[PDB]
Amino acid sequence: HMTDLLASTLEHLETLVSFDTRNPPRAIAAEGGIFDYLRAQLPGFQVEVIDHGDGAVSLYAVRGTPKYLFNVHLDTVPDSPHWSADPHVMRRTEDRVIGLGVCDIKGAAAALVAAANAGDGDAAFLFSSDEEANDPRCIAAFLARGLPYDAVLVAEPTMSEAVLAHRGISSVLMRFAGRAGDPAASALHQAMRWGGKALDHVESLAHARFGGLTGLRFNIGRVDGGIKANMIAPAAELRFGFRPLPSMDVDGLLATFAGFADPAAAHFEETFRGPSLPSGDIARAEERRLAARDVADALDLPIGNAVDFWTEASLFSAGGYTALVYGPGDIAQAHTADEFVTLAQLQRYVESVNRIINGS
Amino acid sequence: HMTDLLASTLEHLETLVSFDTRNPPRAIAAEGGIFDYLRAQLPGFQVEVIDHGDGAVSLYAVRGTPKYLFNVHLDTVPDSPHWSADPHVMRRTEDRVIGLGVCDIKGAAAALVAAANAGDGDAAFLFSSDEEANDPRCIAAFLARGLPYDAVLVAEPTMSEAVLAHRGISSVLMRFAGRAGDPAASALHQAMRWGGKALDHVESLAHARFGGLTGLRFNIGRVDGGIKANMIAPAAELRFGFRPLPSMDVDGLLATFAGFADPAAAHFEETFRGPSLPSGDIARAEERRLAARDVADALDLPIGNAVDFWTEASLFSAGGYTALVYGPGDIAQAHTADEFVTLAQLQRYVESVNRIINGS
Ligand SMILES: [Co+2]
Ligand SMILES: [Co+2]
Repeated sequence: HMTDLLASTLEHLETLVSFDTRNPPRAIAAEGGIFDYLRAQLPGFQVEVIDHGDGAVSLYAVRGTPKYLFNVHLDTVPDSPHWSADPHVMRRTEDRVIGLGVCDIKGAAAALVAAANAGDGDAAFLFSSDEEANDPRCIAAFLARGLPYDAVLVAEPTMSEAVLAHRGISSVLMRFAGRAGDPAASALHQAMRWGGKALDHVESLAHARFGGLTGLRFNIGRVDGGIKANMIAPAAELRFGFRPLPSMDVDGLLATFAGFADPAAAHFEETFRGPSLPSGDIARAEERRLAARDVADALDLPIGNAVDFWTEASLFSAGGYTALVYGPGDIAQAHTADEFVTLAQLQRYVESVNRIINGS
Repeated sequence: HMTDLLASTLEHLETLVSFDTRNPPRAIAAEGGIFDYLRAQLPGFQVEVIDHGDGAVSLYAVRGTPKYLFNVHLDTVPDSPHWSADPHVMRRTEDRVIGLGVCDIKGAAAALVAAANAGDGDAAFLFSSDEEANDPRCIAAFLARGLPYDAVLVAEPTMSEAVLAHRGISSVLMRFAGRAGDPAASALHQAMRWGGKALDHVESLAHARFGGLTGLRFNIGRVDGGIKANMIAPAAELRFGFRPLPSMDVDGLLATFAGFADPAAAHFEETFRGPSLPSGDIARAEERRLAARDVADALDLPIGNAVDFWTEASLFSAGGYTALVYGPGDIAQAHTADEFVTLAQLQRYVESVNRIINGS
């Protein structure tokens, strides 16, 4: 099954995918490349490209006097391991397309561009390029401009359903150092004791709940230290993260985790922190969530369940905007070899945003 | 202070050190090199060189009808990191010599060769080349010959004191694999829980004692797994070891450690196991220890305290020989950058073995 709108989405997507926007290394320039392309695909829009430096670039486009803002990040995660073909050459099958970023989240960008070219309805787009890694600058810079919008829809794969809430996120780098001057002699033994305490604590929060989400997702994703079995390891590196539910005290959680290290870790560095969606006290979280639900209803979008993954909708929400996450595709395909998004998902999403933008 | 005996020891040591006998890679041949050298430095000895393959070579030399056997391994640990000069070029200061293996344990070999060349007293030497790493073959092969000896003195740095007992040793390689089908999803979380149980168990054995040695020395020397902080790690490698006191049930300990993994570790491989010295039931251990003490007294050697490190004296003892560890130098310098042994230690040791071999 094909439609002109879907055909156009696929054409734009093929081009978008061909642009290397992997982050890291986030070698994205304001001039040339993907942004020069988008500049020529937004008829009737007032367009501005802002270079925030080091690959953090934004394209803000406005046509008419839209009440809603669509934000879509253009960077993708790195490719491989195991891609069966060039990640930057979109492939197509009977029911889906394959390519780096087709699911997260260039598919949404392609659909929005298709809609922009299928009618001249009011619309506002904010294409950023730094969502996938550290040192983000785009959204923070945009928020500082204080531009009014009734709501902001941030694109991420949500199976084309409006998501109103999601967990926050924290990533931490820890380094343990042996104390020759002793049960703390080994950095690995220290890491082991720390880990036990951390996991036990996570278990104690298992009953916390929010919109179907339960407990605290916690993960020790990397441990590296030592040389040989019987040689005492003087150093050990450990990286962990957790995804708080809205209203959880993240500052307190981080300090609690840090305090489990005895002696103190030689290094304890939170490399990234993202707020939950919505964020704040439970009362604020529910009020904000309901405001987002009302917007989804107004735009006739099916409401999906809260998700565990993080998105920048959290930033807009913390900034005072009613915000929701909405995009084609399944998060299951995000950051996977031969990443794909179904034509069905692409069609549903493009028809929806075209309706919002150009529909009667 | 200098003596002809010490001067000769130093000359032989300089040569011995110059031969590369690092293990790994244990690139030691029966022909040429260090063994061809020893063949020409043992006057009056019946000499045999046996190639056991892959760098495991032995030189068995006998002069007269000696009652004691001196075993000295000729391989050394690998060099660096941080050596300030060529590890194979022995350096000398006012009170010590520096070089790979001068302390562990070529210094003893040099002294024994010096003694062999300072008199024609009865003596038996067994120079092996595979003590420092896995896949040993020399001692096992020698034991299979069933050659009688009242006692076997195995060289290791013992500050020139006769050591009568030491811990056994075990090294294990573990691999944890995440169970997607779940609290066991992460291999690192599994390793963390395993480690906690293992350390707790070690603590429960803290009161075990033997000749001044207390508890079970246990060590998780290497942990490596995962990629990023928030990505679930499907695999994790862990290497640990422990050093049992004589009479401890090592088989039981190993199974206990293995059982702490829930689910079972994807891989649990004991890469090396060495018996304690002496070994067996407590009664046997004490009887054997006393027999070794009597030999030390007979040879007028000062008795040192039991040690934590492992030696092949354990193998001879398990084979039915009264055995003790005896050698110049401090274990503190073993396997260190700019490894050294004092002239004082060299002098004391060479004078002692010369006395045993050639003395009235
Ligand atoms: Co995304
Ligand atoms: Co040694």
